Amino acid sequence: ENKDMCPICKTDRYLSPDVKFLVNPECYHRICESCVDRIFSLGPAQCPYKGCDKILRKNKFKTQIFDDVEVEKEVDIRKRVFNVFNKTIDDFNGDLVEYNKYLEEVEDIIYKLDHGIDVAKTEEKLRTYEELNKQLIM
Amino acid sequence: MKFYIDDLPVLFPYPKIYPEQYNYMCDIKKTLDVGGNSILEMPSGTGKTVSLLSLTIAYQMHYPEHRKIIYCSRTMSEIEKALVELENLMDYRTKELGYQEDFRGLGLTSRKNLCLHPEVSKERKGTVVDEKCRRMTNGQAKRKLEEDPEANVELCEYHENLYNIEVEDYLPKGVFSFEKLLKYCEEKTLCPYFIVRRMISLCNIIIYSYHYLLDPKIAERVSNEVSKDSIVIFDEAHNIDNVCIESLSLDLTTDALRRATRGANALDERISEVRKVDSQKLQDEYEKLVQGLHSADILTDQEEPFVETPVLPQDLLTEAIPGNIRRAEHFVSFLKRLIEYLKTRMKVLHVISETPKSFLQHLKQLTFIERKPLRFCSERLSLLVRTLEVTEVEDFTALKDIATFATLISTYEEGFLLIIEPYEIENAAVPNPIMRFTCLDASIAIKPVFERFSSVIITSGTISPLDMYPRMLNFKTVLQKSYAMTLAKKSFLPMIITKGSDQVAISSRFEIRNDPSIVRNYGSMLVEFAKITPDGMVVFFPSYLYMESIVSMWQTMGILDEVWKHKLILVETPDAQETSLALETYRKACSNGRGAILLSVARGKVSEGIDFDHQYGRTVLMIGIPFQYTESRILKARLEFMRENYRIRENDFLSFDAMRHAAQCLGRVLRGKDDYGVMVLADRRFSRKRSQLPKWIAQGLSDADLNLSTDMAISNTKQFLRTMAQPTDPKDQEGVSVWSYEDLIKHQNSRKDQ
Ligand code: SF4
Ligand SMILES: [Zn+2]
Repeated sequence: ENKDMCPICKTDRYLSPDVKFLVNPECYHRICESCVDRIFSLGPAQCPYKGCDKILRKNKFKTQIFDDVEVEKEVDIRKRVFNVFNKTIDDFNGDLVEYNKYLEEVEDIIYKLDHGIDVAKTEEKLRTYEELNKQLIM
Repeated sequence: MKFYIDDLPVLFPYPKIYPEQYNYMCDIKKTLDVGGNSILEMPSGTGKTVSLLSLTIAYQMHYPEHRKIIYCSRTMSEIEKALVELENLMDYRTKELGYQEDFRGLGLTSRKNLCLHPEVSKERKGTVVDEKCRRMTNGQAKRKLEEDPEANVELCEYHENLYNIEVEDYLPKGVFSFEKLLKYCEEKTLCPYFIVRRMISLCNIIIYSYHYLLDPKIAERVSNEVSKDSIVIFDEAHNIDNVCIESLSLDLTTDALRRATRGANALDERISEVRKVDSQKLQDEYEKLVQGLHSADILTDQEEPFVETPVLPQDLLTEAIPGNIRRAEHFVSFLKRLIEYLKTRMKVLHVISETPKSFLQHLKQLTFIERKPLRFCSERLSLLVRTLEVTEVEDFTALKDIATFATLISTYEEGFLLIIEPYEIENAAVPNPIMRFTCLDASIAIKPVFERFSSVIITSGTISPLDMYPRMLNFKTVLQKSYAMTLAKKSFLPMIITKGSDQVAISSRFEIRNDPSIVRNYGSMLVEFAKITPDGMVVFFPSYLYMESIVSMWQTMGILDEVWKHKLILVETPDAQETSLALETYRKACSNGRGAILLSVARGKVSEGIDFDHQYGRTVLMIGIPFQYTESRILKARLEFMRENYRIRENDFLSFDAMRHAAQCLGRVLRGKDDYGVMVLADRRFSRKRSQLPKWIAQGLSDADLNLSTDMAISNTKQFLRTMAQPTDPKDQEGVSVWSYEDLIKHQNSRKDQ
């Protein structure tokens, strides 16, 4: 933000923040167009975000600008939960309490995924999402 | 005096009376007979409080039904004025009759001025002083004190000696004025805060600021025992419609959004750290959420409540489980999802007034969070925080506003408005967006108080016309009548200086800036008063920024030394502490031989609560028309709402509202009929609004006083002062306007029974 925006244009809050300081879905850090365009043009290269080593992938990025990437990732985890539970049976019978209980489980899957303090259900949530995907695919 | 209104003794504390008072007395009992609203205009020059209290106090002591009486004033400063006035009348009522009171009547200002603990009293911020004693004397802190012997938790000990002696009875028999209360409570090392807190169900009359009636976050402890069958009294309530909308107003700043993230992230740490230690209670509280809203201990809280009820007092409340939000980690997650969405909605490049629905739906489109559970933020936060038993609030101060806001907007729609400025125009071209939000109809909060009671009293010396407010607050009164000042002498010269010495139509509407053609004319116009006027002279700018604008160049002008060469000059200061010191010294200088001259803003706080007697109020100045559209169309937004909701346009309301605020200041020049003072005004448009004035003020305004020049006006006021300075004591025609002691009111009014 104020001083964490780019390995090149770090103080980009007042440096005409017009270039997309986008976030690679597998890097989770602010990378300016001066930096990211140097990277994905040749392919999956890592960026020097204060000496970072996470790979900036190919032309598959997403828009995250100024939306609290960490919370946005938690929102994305919630969105991933929202995507995993896009076709989840919550009100298939109309029961609100069951939907209320079902909503808690999906949020817990996001909560397990988006927390990372002692994330072990997070891997299970992916398996549960895979189980949900197994339910979704079948 | 002791006369009758055909039904009740009237133990009037003063030997003298006034013709308005009996007419005032005639209607109050008549209204008291038929519990209604009965908006009435009583001139501020007369002390309506005496006519107010005397008939009401007798009414409770004569009619044995209305054992509880409620008066809501604008300021606690008025309360102490009422507190002593009742005390004097209560002494007089005993004085005329002996001892027939057995009465309980006290004021209500705040914990800040009633927390008698010196350390908590030493703290400056009202939030902290409330929070500190709340924490210092807390339902859980005392457990940390009593259950675990430790110095970690201290106590006010005023709340303790409250529980020792005070929570068995009341203060012995006094109708304690704030000075008398504080003097008594300190000697008893008692807490007048917790005293009135428990004395809610005990005071036979209660006096407090409108907010304790209006502000639901403090109008929540309402006990129907003292409320239902009671009477509500209002004076100078004209400048309260704004307060009502202000009470539902809410300004936001992205710094506070970061402060919200500061608190909200700290919540994640707070919930996690206790979760490792004791999440079983949190799990238990989840069951406490599973059974319902946990009203068992979210309301039954002696000193526990962290988040109050910012929304109207629990009227629009659901109590079921919040679905998935039951989990605190989930609860914060949507909140964290929200604040950034709020930030994403705060970062708007321009000003947007977003509808409560479309914005909510837009949120749903962005973050699929439901409206009904969103109201639960206030209850959940108050519930969760105490379970977290947090030791601080400053990081969480931003959060309760969200718990306020998120509940509010989720509860409110099509009567409120969310508007997101990208900056402030006064400091534009810089990023400071505000997600401003407020209500639109003041009667929305007035409707429950409309609903709860029938006997309600509203009065003002300023209200004009008495018909906008029934239109504004959408209600029916009984008597819509204005009282005129029965004065056989002028005692005030209303002067409309449309034309200056230059005979220039002079105005404040032209700009919020300076033009010496108008300004230096004003400066030249002003100085001549300083020489002729005695100690006591105030100005009222339309805007504080406008106030400062004219100050510096007049300081640059040579106009400044001469008034100092004539009298003393005291300024309006952003901190009331220096302003108060100025005010008392100004009055001290007004009391002193060296003359004192003041300068304020028509919208300033001095016009809200501070009255000035003959010496203290001598020459009031209205610096142009007090106008408010220096600010944005948020005025227009509500006005456009007003225009569509009510068939009242801007200027008609503006002239009504501006002259209301104009007359709001002017009521402070007078103390009694002995008081006097010329009322000068300087604006071109002032001539047009002769109709908008209150009756007695309009009656006191002759048509020859319109668009006058200052020079001719100087001659006009010149003779006025000497005549008023002359001891005009006919002692025979006074009784016409005095209705001589206990006789003419008895004689004349009984003669006038036809
Ligand atoms: S215990 Fe009483 S005196 Fe002490 S801080 Fe609380 S309200 Fe104030
Ligand atoms: Zn860069």
